[PDB]
Formats: sequence, structure tokens, C-alpha cells
Amino acid sequence: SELDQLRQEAEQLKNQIRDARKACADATLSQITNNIDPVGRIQMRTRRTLRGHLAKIYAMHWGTDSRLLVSASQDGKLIIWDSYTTNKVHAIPLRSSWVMTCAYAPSGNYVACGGLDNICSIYNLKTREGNVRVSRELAGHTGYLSCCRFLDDNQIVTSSGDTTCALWDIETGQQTTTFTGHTGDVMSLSLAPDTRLFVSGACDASAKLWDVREGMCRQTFTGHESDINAICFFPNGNAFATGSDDATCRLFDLRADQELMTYSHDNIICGITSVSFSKSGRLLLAGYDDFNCNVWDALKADRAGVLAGHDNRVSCLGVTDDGMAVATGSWDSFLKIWN
Amino acid sequence: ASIAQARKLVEQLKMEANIDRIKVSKAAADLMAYCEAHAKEDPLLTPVPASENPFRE
Amino acid sequence: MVFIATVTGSLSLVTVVGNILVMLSIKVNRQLQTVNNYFLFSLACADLIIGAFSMNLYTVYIIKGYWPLGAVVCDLWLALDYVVSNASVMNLLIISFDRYFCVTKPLTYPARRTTKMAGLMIAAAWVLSFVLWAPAILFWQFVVGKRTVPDNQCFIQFLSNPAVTFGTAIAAFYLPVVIMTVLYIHISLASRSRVAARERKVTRTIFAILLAFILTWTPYNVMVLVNTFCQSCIPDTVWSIGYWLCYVNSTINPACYALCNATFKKTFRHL
Amino acid sequence: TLSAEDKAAVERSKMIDRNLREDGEKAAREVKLLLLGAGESGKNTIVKQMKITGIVETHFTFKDLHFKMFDVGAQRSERKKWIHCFEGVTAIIFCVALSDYDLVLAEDEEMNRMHASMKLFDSICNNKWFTDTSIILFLNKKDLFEEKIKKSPLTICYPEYAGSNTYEEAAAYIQCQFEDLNKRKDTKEIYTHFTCSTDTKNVQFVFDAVTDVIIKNNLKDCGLF
Amino acid sequence: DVQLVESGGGLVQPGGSRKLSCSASGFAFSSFGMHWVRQAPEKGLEWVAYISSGSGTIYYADTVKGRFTISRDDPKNTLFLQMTSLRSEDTAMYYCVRSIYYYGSSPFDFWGQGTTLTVSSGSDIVMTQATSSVPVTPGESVSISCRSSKSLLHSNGNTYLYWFLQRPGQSPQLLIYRMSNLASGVPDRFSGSGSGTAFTLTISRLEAEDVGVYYCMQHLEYPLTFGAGTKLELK
Ligand SMILES: CCCCCCOc1nsnc1C1=CCCN(C)C1
Ligand SMILES: CCCCCCOc1nsnc1C1=CCCN(C)C1
Repeated sequence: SELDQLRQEAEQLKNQIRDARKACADATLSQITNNIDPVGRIQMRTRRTLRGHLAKIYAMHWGTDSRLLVSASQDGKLIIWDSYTTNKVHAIPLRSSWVMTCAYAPSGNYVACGGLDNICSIYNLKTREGNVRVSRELAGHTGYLSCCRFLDDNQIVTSSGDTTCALWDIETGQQTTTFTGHTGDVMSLSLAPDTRLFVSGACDASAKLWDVREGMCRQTFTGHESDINAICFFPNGNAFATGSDDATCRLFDLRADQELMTYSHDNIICGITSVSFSKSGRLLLAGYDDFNCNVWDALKADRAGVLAGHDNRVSCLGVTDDGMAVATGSWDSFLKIWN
Repeated sequence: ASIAQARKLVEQLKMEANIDRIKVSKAAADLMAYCEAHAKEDPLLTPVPASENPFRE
Repeated sequence: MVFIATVTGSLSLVTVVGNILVMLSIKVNRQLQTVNNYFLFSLACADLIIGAFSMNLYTVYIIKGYWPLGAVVCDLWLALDYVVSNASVMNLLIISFDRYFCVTKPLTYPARRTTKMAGLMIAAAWVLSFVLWAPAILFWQFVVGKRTVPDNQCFIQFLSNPAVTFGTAIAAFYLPVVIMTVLYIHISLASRSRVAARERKVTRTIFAILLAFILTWTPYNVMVLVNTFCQSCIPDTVWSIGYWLCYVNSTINPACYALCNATFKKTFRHL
Repeated sequence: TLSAEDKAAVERSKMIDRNLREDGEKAAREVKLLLLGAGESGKNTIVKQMKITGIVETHFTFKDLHFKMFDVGAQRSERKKWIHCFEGVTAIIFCVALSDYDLVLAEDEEMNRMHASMKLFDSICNNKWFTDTSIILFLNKKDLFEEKIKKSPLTICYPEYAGSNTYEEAAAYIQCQFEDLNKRKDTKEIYTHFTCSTDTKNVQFVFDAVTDVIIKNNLKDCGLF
Repeated sequence: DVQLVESGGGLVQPGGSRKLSCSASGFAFSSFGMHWVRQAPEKGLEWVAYISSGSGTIYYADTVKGRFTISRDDPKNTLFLQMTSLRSEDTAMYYCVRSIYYYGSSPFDFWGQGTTLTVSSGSDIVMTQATSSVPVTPGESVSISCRSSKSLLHSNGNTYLYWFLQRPGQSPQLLIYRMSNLASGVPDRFSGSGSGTAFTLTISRLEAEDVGVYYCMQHLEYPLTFGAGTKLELK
């Protein structure tokens, strides 16, 4: 009879969490930002077009310098681009062409790529030989890698379709922490600015906040109706936004432990593939399956703009660390810089 | 069997329940204050002059 | 008066709108930016030249009852019209050759045939039409030593001479039509499944395009032979019908080549 | 204009573009096959014949044609999150074991393995990413099926079966029950073969079906189809 | 391990011909542009020739133009310099130098050991190192100065000046690239500054391994020109 008592205590704990969330929900974000001025109409133009990829681009990640970016495509190539001059700085051929995620290290010395091979390949960009070579192959996950972010040159957090996330030491090649609890394929992750916490979104329609040092799940956030494909923190690290297949984006607050806003429109039925915030966090940019990117007002839930330059699904998206530009990658094999 | 999985889930739910929460109003005001404090440093929100834009110039 | 000018302006406007919708469908859509569609772009360009320029001068020739504009423009218009029509027919021929080599050699030929070879074949077709028709039209008078063509009328000077007549008719229509027929017969033969609806659909498309080309370009090219065998047999209304039938092939070419592809059909509705 | 190091960086980018173009041409000259089919359907034997965790890639060359075969059977995750990676494969090879007509799923009680194979075939055949992709269907274990059919009847799997209890009629009925699951009959073809286990017959069938697919795709590209 | 080895030197008669070779090992040779730099037996460094990666771009100094021919064999990892119609002024030690060019790269970062050639008997940028010898004592901080006839600050924000150190009896070593960036494997005591036309290299806490000749070089436009060199000696 233990199982029934455990599951009733679990449903009582869930009712207590829901009642505490209802208790602290004294107002809404829409009622407080009702008297601030609207952003207006954001019209961004394509400053640059990055051609060279010959298959679908699945992931792009900006560098901390806000000039160099890495892209990953399923033809079998990682390309580091100089976005000011559209020069290809590096072309790295991959051992497995089924890449789904790419990352740029904060220092700029390494890049990583993960995919259906279930391995995270760490490439060293600053060698004495003048070529890029494999520095590490992090093996251990039993599912495809969906997102990888560097914390520093020696530590990387990865998310997988095995329903778990992991923290790795790149020197030894061994998982240092394992984050378990998700019952669905983890599709994305996002590091906090301080890098002490990360959120992960999975296919069980929930997001989880994780403590890097302690290895525990601090908070769980629900509200979506389908697979959470994308997640990203607000710039101060006290909130984050999720994008899902239910054609809505949601803003969640860590301290209030609740959903603050829903960004949706009746004319949108396609799922969100990517989300990022601007430099001040006032604009929320989301990529969709309608071949377009929508710019929303992160405080008023109004659509402020549309980035419509692609012929296929906008798979990925990123905003520079100075906030000067937005890069969008798509399945039509082209990367576009917007401003 | 699954009794340990259920015990783990209960312990996790207890750990998530025993946190302290601020009011939604306060966190919304903090987000609004962050957005208005960095509004002049966001090139996307407010367009920079073409001389200072690396991509355009 | 107004009826003839109205129907000829309508025909030229269809010939221009269709071909520019073809070129804009190639330029706008990136799924239609292929090596096979560059030949359709060249064919569309030639048909645009035929519809926009030659049909209007022909309908003002036939609505005036004589050639008002003059001899120099008559030589230029004849030269341009013949070069850009023979380039359309060499474009049809290289389309037939490209389709034959794509079907009968399916594993090798789409790798070997790059953009360079496609541009080489298009340029070779255009310069072959130019070399064939422009010096024989502009500079015939210097050769014979006196223009025989009466003023106020515009037509080919060398029609009387049977040797140049036969050689040009052969090298312009009669030789490409049997090559196109043989190649499309072997395309419909090699299109069968060797491992139906597919063979029937491609043989309907092949029959449609071959019937269109033959029915458009066979009247004039038998009238030329009847004229070179009997100088005083053909009325000029028959000559006019023959010229107009030679013109409508440019009008029907988008529907016979571009609009067989469903991507073109859904790009046309999106304008 | 540019400085000297800027010009040399542009020249390096041009050489990178040239090498990317050459690798893209070499990758476009290859045939991509996605190998699917439920567990213990004969896929391993097929791989062994053709060749002489995560995704496994087999490279072979038959008649100066290079084939890359991608097996994704080890991926135990949600299939709809990575199946769109294989949207532009040349063909799909699906393996079905005939001998499993009267067997049942070990994981799920009273679930016929043929019904699970039909459900997986119906899921990927009418999938939104494989609308034009042809399917090569291999019905494996014909010999085992022939031996089993004399003892055990086909009516365990299909209760609406009314024909003879022999090898040919039951095999044609099973082939019919897989091929009628194709809803988009016009866009895609299903090439069915009964694996012979002899020397090069299977790879020859694959070669012929891929040649037919390349013909049909050249026809579509040339506007004739 | 990166190695560039030069062969083919020796005594030659005027008007003769010789072929110098440079064998490369330990790096991806075909992705690097290669340079030939000469050093007269008592003078400073002079740039001779340059071939790009992929052999698409070739430059020569005016003194050697039409006589010298630079080439490369990328499957054999060899750089060649075919010198014809030799003159007495061509007696010098010849160095092959590797330089790779991309955003953030450090060109001129490895120099070969050099091979000795003995020949028996207007709008170029001028780099000026006014002092030719500074006596120094270990522990102190020293500043070496260079000036340019043309502003080396480009419109892209880069200032194309490079600092090199040649120890006694060795090949030159890259110290600073693009005015301020410190080269890989160089200690943090070296620092470069300047403003368009005037530049300074500061060595804090001078050690005994810092004596030798220091050369400034511009990389703004071809031909590349060196400074006269400032010598640091003890006492
Ligand atoms: C000596 C006459 C030989 C006739 C050969 C076929 O005629 C052409 N070759 S190239 N363009 C034509 C056309 C003629 C009249 C109408 N025009 C639009 C097309
Ligand atoms: C309703 C149709 C009226 C046609 C009148 C003009 O006839 C032509 N069309 S093209 N060439 C002629 C000729 C005219 C004079 C003699 N020439 C040798 C031929």
C-alpha cells in the first residue's frame, strides 16, 4: 500500500505548490506594464548574408567578441565566420554529419558540436599547427545531444535525448555531474550569466532550474502544452523564456516560481524553434516554422516586428553580447545578420 | 521496485515546496526596472547612428 | 482596323506576360534556380524578344498594307527576328538533348553537366543562330550587288535561290525536328520502370510539346518549299497565317515547358 | 579598400569556399539510404550482406555507385524530434521479418509483431517529411516463413484472410497488406523484395530501385514529370 | 613540433644561379603563406618575397624583382627560391617565415634557422629606429621606440606593426603583432603601444635572455619594410 500513499503525498505536495504559487500571484505583469510606453515598430534589415553551407543549418552560437560566430550544418561542416566582412575564418569537417548543436567557448579557444552520434566533440581552434583538430570526444550520453554550452575552457554542460543533462570536465573526459528528473527528451538549455544555474526545457512540457555545483533541481516550471524546444534567460538572471510546439512563448520568474507572461497570437499555429532576448531584455525574439521570426515586447506581450528573410524554417537564432545584431540560421542553408 | 522512484519524487517535491517566494508584483517591477535601466544601451530597441553600426557602415 | 490590332496586341501581351512571369518565377523562387531551368530562362528571353518586338512590327506591317518604316529597319528587324527565333529552336534542341542525357544516363550526366557546360551550350546555340542568320540577311545585298526586294515591302531576299533556301530550311527546322522526335521517343522509352502512370504522363507531355512545335513550325516551312518550287502559287494571307503560327509558339512555350512543373504552377498563382 | 592582411584573409575565405564546393559536389554524388524496421527483423543480416551507440553508418560501393546507409535503431529517444534530419535521403529501406507473423511482442503482451511493423511502416510512410521519398521494402526470412506456414496458419495475424495456406498466397497477402498502407500512392513508390540470402541479389535490387528513383527525380527536375 | 629547415646556401660567383629550399615539418604547410627574408652579414632584416597559401598571390621586393622566383610544393612541404643573375649585394642569411592570415591570427610567428648565401666579389614606408644601441642592466624597465613615415593605423581599426627579437646567434622571434597583441609563448613583461606613427615596446624587469636586436616591421602594404634595429647589450 506504500505506492498509493507515496502518490497521494505527491499529489498533496503538488497541491501545496500550486496553492503557494496562487498565494503569491497578487498581480500580473500585464497589469503593471499597462502604463509604460510601447516600443513601437521594430524594422530590422538584413545587413549581412552568410553563404557557404549546403545543407540545413541547425545551430549557431555567437562568440563573446560579438564578431565571430560558429554555425553547424548537416552536410558535415562547422564554420567559424567573421560576421563583419563575411569571411570564413574556419571550416571544420565533422566525423558525424548529423550535428544538432554547436557552441563557442567564452575564451574563444574551443568549439563544441553534438548530434545523433551521442558524442560531444570539443575542437581546439588555437593550435601551433595552424589547423583545427579534435581535442576531446565526450562520450557517455545514450541519446542525441540537443544543446551544449561552455562554462569555461574546462567545463561544459550538455543536454541529451536520454532525458538527462550532464556537466563534464573536458580535461579528463568524464561526466562530473548528472542532472536527472526530466521524463522527456531535453531539447535545449541556457546558462545563467553568473554560470551558477542553468535551465533546461524538455519534451515533458516542463522546464527545470538546476544548480551546477550541487547537482539538484531547484524549481520546476509548467504551463506549456507540448514539447519545449527552446529556452533562454532574461539578462539579469531572474527570469527566463521558453518556446514550445503549442505556438506560444512563456516568460517565467525564478523568484516568484510562476509564469509571468504568454506571448501568443491566433494567427500563429506553428511551433517555436528558438528564443533569445535583446541586450536590455525588452525585446523577445522567437523563431518559428512559418519561415519568419517574430519580435515581441517582453513586458507587454505585443508583437513589435517580423524578421522575414528566410525561405525555410528558422532553426536557430542568437543575439550578440553587446546587442548590436541578431543572427538567424535556417534550413535554407543561409545565415542572416539583422540590425 | 518503483517505490524508490516514488520516494525520490516525493523528496524532490518537498525540496521544491520548501522554498520562499516573493510576490509576482515585486518581480514584475524588478523586470520593468531592469528594462528601463538598460534601455539606452540596447541597439536593437533604440537604433544606433549609422556611423557607429559595424554592420551598416 | 481595331479588331486586328486588338487581337494582336492581346497575343503579344500574353507572350510578354507569360515569359516574364517565367523569368520572375526563376529569379524569385530558389527551388527553381537549377541547371535545367537556365535553358528555360534562355527560351523565355528569346520568346520575350519575339513577342515584344517582332509581333508589333508585323502587325503594323499587316495593318498598313505595306512597310512604312523603311529599308534599314526592315533589314534589322528581319535579322533580329530570324536570329532570335532560330535561337529559340536551338534552345528547344538543347533542352531535348539535356533531357535525353538526364534520362538515359541518370547516374553520371547530372554530375558532369555543370553551370559552365549549360552556359556553353546556351552561348553556342545563340552564336550558331546569329552566325547562321545575321550575315545572310544584312549582307546579302553586298553579295548579289543589288537589292531585289521592292520598297514598301519587307521579306527575305534570298528566297528565290533554292540552294540557300533548302540549306537554311534544313538547318533551322527539318534537322532539329527529327533529332527532337528521336530523342523524345527514346526518352519516353527509357522512362519506363525497369525494377504505369509515369510513362503515360511523360508521354503525354512529350506528345504535347512535339505536337505544339510541329503544328507551329510546319506551315511556314512547307510554304517556303512550295514558294521555291512555284514562285507564284501562294497568296499573301497564307504567308501571314504562316508567320503568325510561327509567332504563337513563343506564346505557348511557357505552358509547354515551364507550366508542366507544379512548382512553376504554384509560383505563377503567387505572381 | 582593404589592407594586405584583409586581402589575404579574403583569399583564405575563397579557398575555403572552393573546398566547401568540392566537398558538396562529392557529397551530392552519393546515395543516402535510411534503414528502418523493428527489432529482430533481419536488419543486421542485411547490413552484413551489403557491407561485403547512436547512429551507425555503413559505406559501400556497388557498380561505381557509393551508398551510405544510416541505421538509427539504437536511438531509443522520441523519433519525431530527429526524423526531419533525414528529409532528403535518396531512399528508405524498411526490413520486415515474415516469421514474426504468429509471434508476439516481448515488451507488450498480446501484441503481434506484424501489427507493430505495420504501425511503424504506416507511421513513416505517411509521415510529413517522407512524402516523396520512395521506400524499399524487404520481407526477410521467407524460408523460415515457408516452414512455419505449413504448421501455423496465417489467420493468427490476419483474421480476415481467406486464401490458401501456402507460401506464395500468404506472401502476396502480406505484401498487399504492407503496400496498401501507402496513402500517397501517386507521389511515392514501394519496391518490395523477398530477401534471397544469395550472392548480390539484395544489393542488385537496391541498385535497381535507386536507379529508378534517380530516373524519376531527373524526370521531375527536367519538368517532364 | 614546428620546424623550418633551410638548405642550398654556399659560395656562388656573380651572375650565377642557385636554388634555396625550405623543408617544413610539424604543421599544416599548405594553409600557411610563406615569406623569404634576408639579413645582410652586418645589417638588418630585409623582406625578399612572399607566396600565399594556394599560390594565388605572389609578391617580390624591388631589389630582387625579375631575378628571384618563389614557389612551393605543398605535397612535399617545401618552399623554393630560385635565384638567377646573382649580385654581390645578395650575400645574406635567408629565412623562410610562416604567416597565416585570418581574423585574430598572428603572422610571422615562426622563423627558420636560415641558410647562408655568399656571393664572391619611392613610396615605400620607412621605419626608423633612431637609437641603435642602448646599454641595459637586468631588472630595469626599458622602452624601445619606432617611428613610421606613413600612418600604420588602418580604417578597420588595426595598426599593422610587428615587433621581433633576434637573440645573438639565433633566428628572429615574433614578440608583438598588430601593435598591442602579445605573441604566443612570449612572457607577459613585453608590452606594445603607439598611435599611428610613433610606437614603443616596453620590457619590464629585463632579464639576461632579452639582450639582442629588436626590429619593428610594418605589414600595412607590400613591400614589407623593417626598422634598422635597436641592440640591447649588458652593462
Ligand atoms: C529561307 C527561309 C527558311 C525558313 C526556315 C525557318 O524560318 C526561320 N528560321 S529562323 N526564324 C525563322 C522564322 C521565319 C518566319 C517567322 N519567324 C518568326 C521565324
Ligand atoms: C490579313 C493578311 C494580310 C497580309 C498582307 C501582307 O502580306 C504579307 N504578310 S507577310 N509578307 C506579306 C507579303 C506582302 C506583299 C508581297 N510579299 C511578297 C509578301
